[PDB]
Amino acid sequence: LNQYKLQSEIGKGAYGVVRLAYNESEDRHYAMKVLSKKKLLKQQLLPLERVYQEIAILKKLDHVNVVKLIEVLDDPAEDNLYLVFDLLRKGPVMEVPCDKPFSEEQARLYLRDVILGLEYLHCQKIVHRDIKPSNLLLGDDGHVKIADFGVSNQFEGNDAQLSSTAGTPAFMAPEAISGQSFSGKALDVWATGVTLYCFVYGKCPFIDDFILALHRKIKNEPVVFPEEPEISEELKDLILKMLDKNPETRIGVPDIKLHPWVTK
Ligand SMILES: O=C(O)c1ccc(-c2c[nH]c3ncc(-c4ccccc4)cc23)cc1C1CCCC1
Ligand SMILES: [Cl-]
Repeated sequence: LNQYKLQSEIGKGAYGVVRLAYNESEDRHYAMKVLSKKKLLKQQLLPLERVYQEIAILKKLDHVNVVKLIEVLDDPAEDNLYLVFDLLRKGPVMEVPCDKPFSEEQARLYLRDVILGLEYLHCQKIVHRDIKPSNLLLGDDGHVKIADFGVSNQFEGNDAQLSSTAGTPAFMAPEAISGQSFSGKALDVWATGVTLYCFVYGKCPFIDDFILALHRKIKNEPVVFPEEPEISEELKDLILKMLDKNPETRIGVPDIKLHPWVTK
């Protein structure tokens, strides 16, 4: 739309692409997500319907640990739909794999951010469904914000009752990979455990190039802390509680906030 110059591509989420966008008059840069309606059709909730579900979520979001939607340039004549967010120019906090992970204490501060954001979203009746390091954007204030609401869902009552899979394989909980329907909240906690694991190790806890072997490692193998880097027994204990294969016993968000690794 009139007031923005679209510059280079900066990231690519689940749908569309994100481009750096300059407001020439305002002397100010933004993150613009661009969706092509022709491209959407090729990828019972239809596309274009699914986009406006996302937009409905995005408009509610008002938390320091979640991204902020500014406006929607949305001309029915044009093919493109444009979603304008505030820019966090540093981008994702981490891309996995990577050789240099964060210290345990830097990881703790990033987990607090992600938990506070998740709590907000859960309080607001949203589940994210694709929490991973590459969807956590680093602010200039040192805090991460949760991005990419492409597979996220609104729900009623205590929890989202979900049938199908969505988001990234490596961060899907055992119960989601089928038959019976499962907790939204619990799937978000599992992904955040895998995220916490990535923060301190730089690699996922279950790794395989073939998806069937990944599924079995997720469903059956235990979490394995390598000897190096060394982390604390208190952190290991939180990770095992978050990567608990049974969603009934798995630690919920309110008790993660009271875990001694989180608080001290
Ligand atoms: O696809 C999405 O749903 C989506 C929507 C908005 C943003 C965003 C809002 N502010 C932002 N500031 C900065 C950046 C950014 C900067 C540098 C590198 C990558 C991303 C991205 C954003 C990001 C995304 C995804 C793209 C990849 C990361 C998640
Ligand atoms: Cl990995």
